Amino acid sequence: ADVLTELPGVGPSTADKLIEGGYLDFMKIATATIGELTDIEGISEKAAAKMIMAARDLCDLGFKSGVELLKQRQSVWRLSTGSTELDTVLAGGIESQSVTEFAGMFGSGKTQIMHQTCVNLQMREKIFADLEGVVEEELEAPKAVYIDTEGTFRPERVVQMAEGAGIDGQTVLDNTFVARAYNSDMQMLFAEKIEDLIKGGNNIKLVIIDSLTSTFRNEFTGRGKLAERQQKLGRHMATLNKLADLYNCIVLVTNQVAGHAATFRFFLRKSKGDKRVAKLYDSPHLPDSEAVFRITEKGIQD
Ligand SMILES: Nc1ncnc2c1ncn2[C@@H]1O[C@H](COP(=O)(O)OP(=O)(O)NP(=O)(O)O)[C@@H](O)[C@H]1O
Ligand SMILES: [Mg+2]
Ligand SMILES: [Mg+2]
Repeated sequence: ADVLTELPGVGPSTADKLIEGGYLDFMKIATATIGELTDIEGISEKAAAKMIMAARDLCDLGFKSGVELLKQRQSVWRLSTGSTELDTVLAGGIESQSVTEFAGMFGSGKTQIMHQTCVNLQMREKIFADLEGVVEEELEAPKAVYIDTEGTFRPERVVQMAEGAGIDGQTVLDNTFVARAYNSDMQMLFAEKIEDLIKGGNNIKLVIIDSLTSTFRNEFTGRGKLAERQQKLGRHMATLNKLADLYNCIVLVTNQVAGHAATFRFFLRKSKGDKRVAKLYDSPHLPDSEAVFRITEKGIQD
């Protein structure tokens, strides 16, 4: 919560050094390590360790039980994919505070789904949030971040899907940030820079990395230095998982295939005609199931 001066032991000066260093929220200080904190101007370990321990207090990061376990879960909001069967398989839609992956072969529809989610994010009938754990002012003016890795982002497809949904295409475009990444370094940097958008008043609620693995697969072709690949990709994933937890946003990624973390995993396959099949083969509380949907001029439906 923006007002760092409330942090016992933290004055206006210290606080200044903080907001600069990237800490503007209590949670980010509470979940920080003495290292990443002392790496700032004049912040000693005693001062670093103390505020850190104090931020945890403010946020009440302790042991929870009984009904309190159900409260933490109500903070997770979901987004509709546009498909009824798909949302039912996700028990609502795509979850915030998690990374969900859509893997599949060429033309299976991974990119189409990413575009649709930017459109649905701008319609509150598409957003399913529990009011007991998500105050609507937190969902106000939601913005998306689309890190394009192959250059497949299509402004016209979003406008078309927006028409199909019954809203203004230009509106979706105004509330969507697109960053073209030409390599793994750029992909990773863009993801670390999302914190800057939020510091700039932008309520980033949807982060898309399309695709998550093509650059890594391009820069580490030799299956000898396959360990350096997993290490770099491993850091990228922790950054993504952390920003989904900290800013209560959903993280969406695509993967082309013919291993890395992610809480929900789907296999997408072409079927007859405009039909498609999405199979959930991995999640912590949902069973493996399949969903049939279509891709059309309107976008994703059924
Ligand atoms: N405007 C549109 N109207 C109807 N169908 C469309 C439209 N745009 C794209 N499609 C369909 O979407 C399919 C391709 O979707 P796409 O999301 O790009 O696949 P993909 O998973 O991203 N594969 P890849 O690009 O190799 O990573 C096409 O082959 C079209 O049939
Ligand atoms: Mg999470
Ligand atoms: Mg694609």
